[PDB]
Amino acid sequence: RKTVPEFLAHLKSLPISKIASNDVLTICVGNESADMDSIASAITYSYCQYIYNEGTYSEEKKKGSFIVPIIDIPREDLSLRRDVMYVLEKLKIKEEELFFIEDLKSLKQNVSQGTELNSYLVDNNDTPKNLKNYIDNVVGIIDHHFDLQKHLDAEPRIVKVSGSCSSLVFNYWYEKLQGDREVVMNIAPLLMGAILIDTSNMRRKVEESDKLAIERCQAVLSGAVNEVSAQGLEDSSEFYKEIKSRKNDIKGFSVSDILKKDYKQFNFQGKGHKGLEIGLSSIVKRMSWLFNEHGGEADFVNQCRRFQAERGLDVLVLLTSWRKAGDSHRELVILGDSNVVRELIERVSDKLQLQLFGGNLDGGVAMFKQLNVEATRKQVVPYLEEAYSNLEE
Ligand SMILES: [Mg+2]
Repeated sequence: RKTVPEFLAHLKSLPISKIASNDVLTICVGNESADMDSIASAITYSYCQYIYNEGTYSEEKKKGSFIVPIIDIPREDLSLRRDVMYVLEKLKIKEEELFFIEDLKSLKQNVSQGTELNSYLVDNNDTPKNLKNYIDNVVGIIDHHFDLQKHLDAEPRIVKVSGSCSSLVFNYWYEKLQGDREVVMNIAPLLMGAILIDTSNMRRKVEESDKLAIERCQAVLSGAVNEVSAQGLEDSSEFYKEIKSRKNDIKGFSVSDILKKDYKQFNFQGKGHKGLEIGLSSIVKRMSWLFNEHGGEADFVNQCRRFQAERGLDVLVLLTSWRKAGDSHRELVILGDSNVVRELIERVSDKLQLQLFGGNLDGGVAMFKQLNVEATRKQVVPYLEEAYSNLEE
């Protein structure tokens, strides 16, 4: 049985007609942000399906084509996720063994012309917008984000609370594989990379799914022992510190890089039939740090406006978060048409406890301390959707 890198290399070595079956090519893709969770989840789903299909858990229930895991960014952008690069290096997964947007385009182009391209979704529950023209059918979903209630016939269809999607993927496959210890060993570093970064080392956003996934990994990684030592948890701590420091490291990146490396885009519907195109960048350093590293406030804001225009956005929002002295802090910066941004912010400012520190809503660029440190992009987006629905048009 192949390890994860061996499986990926094997996929790369095959003709596309041996990956597709009866003129269906099946993939598994995460979300447009391509974070640790999206990448770990997609690779894990694809790998577990492969092991399941060739083994004896799937005796008298046959079938089962290969699933190509896709990371939904240009290959070159992987390097902006220094945490992910570290986890892959540790499992000896080479970038040339992975499949990015370019690879998915090559597959679509080189497959026979009547082949359907179907997708499992992990770490999202509707198809990333940029892939809507490539994916014919959604066949299955496992996710932990707000349920959009689409593709209700998907199999599986798991959209449940979880610190990490990777926990849900792992647990689903663990049951189907009857706890196969070799599989657990082979995926645990990648899985733990996602779970630990998502839960800040099992201290935040922890759900029953995460606790169970961690318990299963510990049981395998410890093996038969008389006494459980502190070593396993110490090793998880050192691993977490390595990944966290790297996620927190955006030194040397351009403003464009920083804005695009953890980014999501939406079209909100309002009272007008025209929607609001809005992008949200999640960033790991405070605005003052960003300004100092990028030629000062004015230079930085100009680069933001450039990014906005390039992505065709009515509104660009930056959400920063950091920790110092055991205290969490957040900021929210918004750029867009003065009319719309003032109305949006005025409608969410109480809930997010926003305090202006820069700019002016009448000017279309404004910067706020966000004293509601619990609200992440996952909450900010619904708050802004609700605000936008109340605007006159
Ligand atoms: Mg996730």
